Amino acid sequence: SSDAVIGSIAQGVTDGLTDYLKPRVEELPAGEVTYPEIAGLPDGVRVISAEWATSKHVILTIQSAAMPERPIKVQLLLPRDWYSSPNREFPEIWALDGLRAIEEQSGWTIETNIEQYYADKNAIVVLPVGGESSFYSDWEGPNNGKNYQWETFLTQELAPILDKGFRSNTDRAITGISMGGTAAVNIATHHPDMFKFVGSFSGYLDTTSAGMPIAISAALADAGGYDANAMWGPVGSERWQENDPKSNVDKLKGKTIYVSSGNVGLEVISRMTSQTFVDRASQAGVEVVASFRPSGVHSWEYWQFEMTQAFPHIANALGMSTEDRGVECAPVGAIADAVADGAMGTCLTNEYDVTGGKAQDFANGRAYWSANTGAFGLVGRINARYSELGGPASWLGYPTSSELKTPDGRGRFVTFEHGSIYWTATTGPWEIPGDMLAAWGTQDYEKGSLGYPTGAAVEYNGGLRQQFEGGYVFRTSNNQSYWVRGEISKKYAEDGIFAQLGFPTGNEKLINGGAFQEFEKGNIYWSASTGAHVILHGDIFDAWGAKGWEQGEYGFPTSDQTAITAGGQTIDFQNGTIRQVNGRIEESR
Repeated sequence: SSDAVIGSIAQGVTDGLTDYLKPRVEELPAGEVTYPEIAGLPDGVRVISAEWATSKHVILTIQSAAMPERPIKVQLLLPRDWYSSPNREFPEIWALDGLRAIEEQSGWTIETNIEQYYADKNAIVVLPVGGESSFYSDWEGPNNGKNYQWETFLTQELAPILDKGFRSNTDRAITGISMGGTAAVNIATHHPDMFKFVGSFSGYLDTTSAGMPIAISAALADAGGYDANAMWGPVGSERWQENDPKSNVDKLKGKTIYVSSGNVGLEVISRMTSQTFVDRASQAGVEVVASFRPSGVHSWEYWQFEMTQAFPHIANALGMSTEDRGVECAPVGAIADAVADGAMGTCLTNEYDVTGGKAQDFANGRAYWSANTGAFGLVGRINARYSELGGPASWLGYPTSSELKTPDGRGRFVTFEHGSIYWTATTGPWEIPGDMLAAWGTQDYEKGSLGYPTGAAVEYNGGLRQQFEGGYVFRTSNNQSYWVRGEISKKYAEDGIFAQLGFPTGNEKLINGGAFQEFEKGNIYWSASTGAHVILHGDIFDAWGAKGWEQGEYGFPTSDQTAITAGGQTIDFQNGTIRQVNGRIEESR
């Protein structure tokens, strides 16, 4: 896989390698322009104009010394308390775009909800615009009608502007995706005091290792047709070694570092480089937070997800207070769509991996998702039980519904892959295995005598017995499901009765005059008058059979078939008695 992509590139396949990073062409919204005058900037450097898309999203147009030909646009997302605390200073969080960055706007604000995410947070988000393929570096020379001195522009010109003009403390976190991820680490290793945190989302953290250069060239080739020689020079030179994260990792000792990859060619290369990077960090004894986890979200939504995953570590590195951080976590993809009601409340955590898929904590309960089942938010006592069991780790599998109401309006239930959980204020939350559930169904679930489960399916004589309001449901030693109800049920559960009958072979059947149920080794018969009484398979039964059982002369049993002497066995009926004494059937009325 890793070798196959490097291979395709070596065979001259570049076309389409960077398309997965191409953002929508969206123009920033029009706004009130101001002309800030900043004292103490370097020669040639000033802020031409500040346009306010919103009161919290301001676009700077900067006159660069290092890049003078035309101006550089840089988006700021201003902290929550910008106006409410007008004397306060804030930390900087730099969000560097990917290979296919367009001049019109930062990919981050085109393709993600980063505007909304940071709205409630006390930090200045810096989002430099344009610079396709720049890798935010100082190129050896000009190329492809552009001259890139981005590393200088960022560290030597923009950094002062924000420090002087935009109420910034020097405290910075530098992050980015794709070339931005590479750049984030390169720039941090070059200026280790300017940053307290470094973040690479799906970046290329290895530029020197055999075949890496042929890829980085293929990248600049596809991403507008740039020449890597123009950027860092000959394919071995001191400029490549200078811009190779895996080599330089040792220079980031003391810093919070975040590395993500996974979510085709270039993502594969990023996964390898990121792995090599973490490997070399561990060797250097530099702690790094790695994220190679799978996700149901891809590209832009995925990258913004990783941003929110990193933010708590950013906040730690920049020493932001709890009240500064706002709501750190944010729902994405299918869980986000299912939580849109607002029912679940404020999220307490992000999507985290559970066995078959993902789970997310909320104020009011937990949400669950798998590619198969989809996403559902569960609340209250049902959810409290589903958790007690281990959520999708437990035999139930993933939820196939949210909390549903029963037509009697006193019950609530949730459906799962391999069962259901039912709840009432008085019975509690209980899980019924799918097979036992279908059996309970034959009697019409909660609508029938049995009502609601009152406990869990437990070990019963090499089978399962779950108690209900109206009786019990069973899983037989031969893996079938039958239920037992009312007066027959009271009997079946009595001391020593199971010993005689074994598991049911069918459910209760209503007959003229009462009802009966069939068991492995006998039958239970019940009527209003007689009660529930056991008859066993054998001579007495066959004889009673010859005379129409309970419908015929003798009627319903009025006592349990009990043993007398050596082989002696009797059982009373309504209108007679049948024995089998000394091997013989004795039909006495």
